[PDB]
Amino acid sequence: FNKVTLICAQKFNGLTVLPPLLTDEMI
Amino acid sequence: PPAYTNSFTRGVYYPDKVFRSSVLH
Amino acid sequence: LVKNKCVNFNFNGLTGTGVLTESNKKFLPFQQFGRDIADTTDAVRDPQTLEILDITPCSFGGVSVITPGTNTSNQVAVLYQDVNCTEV
Amino acid sequence: QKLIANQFNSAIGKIQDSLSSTASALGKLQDVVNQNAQALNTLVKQLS
Amino acid sequence: ALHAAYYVGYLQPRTFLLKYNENGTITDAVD
Ligand SMILES: *[C@@H]1O[C@H](CO)[C@@H](O)[C@H](O)[C@H]1NC(C)=O
Ligand SMILES: *[C@@H]1O[C@H](CO)[C@@H](O)[C@H](O)[C@H]1NC(C)=O
Ligand SMILES: *[C@@H]1O[C@H](CO)[C@@H](O)[C@H](O)[C@H]1NC(C)=O
Repeated sequence: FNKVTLICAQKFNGLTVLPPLLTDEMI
Repeated sequence: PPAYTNSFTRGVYYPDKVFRSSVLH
Repeated sequence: LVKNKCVNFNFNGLTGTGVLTESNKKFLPFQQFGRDIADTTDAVRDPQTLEILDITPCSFGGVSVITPGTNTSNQVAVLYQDVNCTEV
Repeated sequence: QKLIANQFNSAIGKIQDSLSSTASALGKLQDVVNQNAQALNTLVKQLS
Repeated sequence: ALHAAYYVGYLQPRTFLLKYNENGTITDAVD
């Protein structure tokens, strides 16, 4: 989780990002 | 006679009044 | 000037519509706007009194309608995606 | 058995290092995450 | 002021890659 990588930066125009059903805690 | 020389990197200037950060633009 | 509250605005002919808040974004003395990776106006500085206001889109969100099949109930539970529960 | 355990215990270890000292193991994952985001920005810029 | 070097360039339509910094000051550029 460190070796991999703003979220709302591309959310300016209706481009939303629905959260995944499974949460990185469940996974 | 004009004596040339090597500009190196000088001569950059804020092209606008916009602010940015950490952003190669 | 109003804060923390969705407003239309114009600053100095810069317009847009947002939620103007208080922001530590240290703007440059001659710098007017801010901007952002996506090239979308972000911070501004109040022309009269010089200070760094954020901006922020309004809300969006979808509206999802949770339902047990109408065969069971008529009762639905709306879900407003991706907002903080006020603007409802 | 003893030997194998060590071989295996050791073997685990290197992974940490393979992962710690290198950003190029996860390229795949790391990529997907780009291409998406990569493709958003494009989508956005189109607004302008 | 007559009883000291100076220079002249000329600007050209180059395209640069700036790099702003956190404070917002251009800390580098690439032609
Ligand atoms: C759902 O209700 C319908 C009538 O609206 C009925 O035909 C059906 O049997 C019901 N479903 C179940 C699982 O009982
Ligand atoms: C939600 O809104 C309240 C204001 O009623 C605010 O105090 C809180 O920080 C917000 N939290 C989130 C997660 O949006
Ligand atoms: C911005 O300026 C402040 C002034 O002290 C300094 O602390 C900070 O490191 C600077 N950051 C950058 C990116 O210039």
